[PDB]
Amino acid sequence: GSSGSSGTGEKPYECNECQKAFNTKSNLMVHQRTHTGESGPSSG
Ligand SMILES: [Zn+2]
Repeated sequence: GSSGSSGTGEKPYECNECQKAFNTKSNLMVHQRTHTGESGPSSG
């Protein structure tokens, strides 16, 4: 198998919270605030 997070597809938009690349900004922007809400990842 493989290891590490590496691939082919870099976007001009990156999340300053989870470091997740996106296609459009609109999505990213909302993806930033949305982080807090949808019961999922443990804030910590
Ligand atoms: Zn994010």
